Amino acid sequence: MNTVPFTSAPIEVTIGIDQYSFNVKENQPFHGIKDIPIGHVHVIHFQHADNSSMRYGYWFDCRMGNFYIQYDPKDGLYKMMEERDGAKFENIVHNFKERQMMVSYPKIDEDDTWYNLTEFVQMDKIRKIVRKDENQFSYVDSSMTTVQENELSDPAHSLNYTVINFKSREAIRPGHEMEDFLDKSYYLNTVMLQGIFKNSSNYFGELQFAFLNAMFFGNYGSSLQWHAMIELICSSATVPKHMLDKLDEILYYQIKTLPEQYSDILLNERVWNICLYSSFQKNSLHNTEKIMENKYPELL
Amino acid sequence: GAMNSSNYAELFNNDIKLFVDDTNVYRVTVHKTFEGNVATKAINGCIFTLNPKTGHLFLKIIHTSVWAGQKRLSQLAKWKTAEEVSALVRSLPKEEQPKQIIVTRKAMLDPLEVHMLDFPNIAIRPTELRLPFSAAMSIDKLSDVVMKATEPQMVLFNIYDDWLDRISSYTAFSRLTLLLRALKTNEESAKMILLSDPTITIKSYHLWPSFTDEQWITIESQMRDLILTEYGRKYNV
Repeated sequence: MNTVPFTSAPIEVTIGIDQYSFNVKENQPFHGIKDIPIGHVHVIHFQHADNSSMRYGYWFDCRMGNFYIQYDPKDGLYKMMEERDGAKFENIVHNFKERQMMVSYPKIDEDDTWYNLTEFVQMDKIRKIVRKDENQFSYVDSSMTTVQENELSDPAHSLNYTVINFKSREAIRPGHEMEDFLDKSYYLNTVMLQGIFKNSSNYFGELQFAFLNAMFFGNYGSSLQWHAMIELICSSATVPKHMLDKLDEILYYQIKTLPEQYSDILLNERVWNICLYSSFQKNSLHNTEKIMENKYPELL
Repeated sequence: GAMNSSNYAELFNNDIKLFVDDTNVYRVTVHKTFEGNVATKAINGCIFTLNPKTGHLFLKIIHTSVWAGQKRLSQLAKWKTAEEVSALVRSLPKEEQPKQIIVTRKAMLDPLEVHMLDFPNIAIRPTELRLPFSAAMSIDKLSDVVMKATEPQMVLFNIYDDWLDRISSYTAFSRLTLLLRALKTNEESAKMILLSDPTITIKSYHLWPSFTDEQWITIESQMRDLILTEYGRKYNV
């Protein structure tokens, strides 16, 4: 188990760690989060009591360093920082635990939720989408735009998701126009899987990261990416059977975890009706179809 | 953006543009089989591609052979239309390629757009107008060349005959759509109006009769009257 200490909590803030969250009051004695499971990526995220706008947070992996949180009153936000002095750090963490000023990552043992949402998400791939190589953790917030959005302004603060466009030369082989547009299998399997992602686990991990960024920060371009990557699979007549079964599982847990009040902005009606009912894969997402019908029949 | 009554006059500016109508591409007759089931039989069709400013008509004849052994023919027809329109653009010298292509039915957008990916700078646009170009096959000489064709074939026409020698494209287009509207709504009576007088003939290189300016006025009024009569009949108004 790992620990992310906080130097202090100078302003009232709702703090999230993975799918959990806690309210912390202005200058409340709060010094971090303990018992964080090693082995998975994690995200620690924030919403100021004074500005329900901007949710922001930090993707990290405890195996890559000792990370802590410190409020910056000039920039006005909680910042993640790395402590390179391992001794100094064990000393802070131990003292704060001794003083019991830390919340415990509250994992029910039965629960594989976070595992299921992050199975294929790798910190190294995250750092390629959120490019900031001087840090080992990645900042994301509600307003960050994606690369594909920028093409339709500051590239340093962009989400470099893999660009998918169904009406592009990349997706359409000359002379197979009709075939490739209606049956995206070539685009998925040769262009994206074999070409760009190399395998389905990178593809799935970007899909998953995109979802989680839409869910935790309401990041609109991430939601667009999540839907595009689902659509590309569902609109392909020829998908490896292992990907379909794993996609059904992936989506099931994403639909299960979504806040019910956000179903209207986070789920694209057209994409889901086509995936579940029109597309080549209508009959291949049994678990996703079942949870979407019993939880969001209105949307369909 | 979509084309409607507001931005109607953009058609007659000097940006080259084409209308594409696909309504006559895939044409069938329906009949009963020996066992009493229903079956379709296709007949020759055509793509109706039209420069509204100059009247040049690029009539691509679609021979039934293109459907041989294909499924989902009504969908395929949209893609064949786009394939053929893209090839026409590719065959035109650069300075003649259109800056915009306006499809008369929204279902053509995606197929044309995919076929035109090589021409990112040609805008593919829908329209809200209810253009009567389906009636083109009520024009005897156009119907004739389509039905006689034994192979895929492109035939060029000027759909305005020599009208532009005397009227503007705005007026020519309005006459043309009035005429086609009439043909669409009641072909028999429209054709009666155009040909009732045997002393006004059709030049061999023309599609309509050589009316004088005054006789066009009478005709256009007679077509108007036809259209409104049929509208009353339709809606019991």
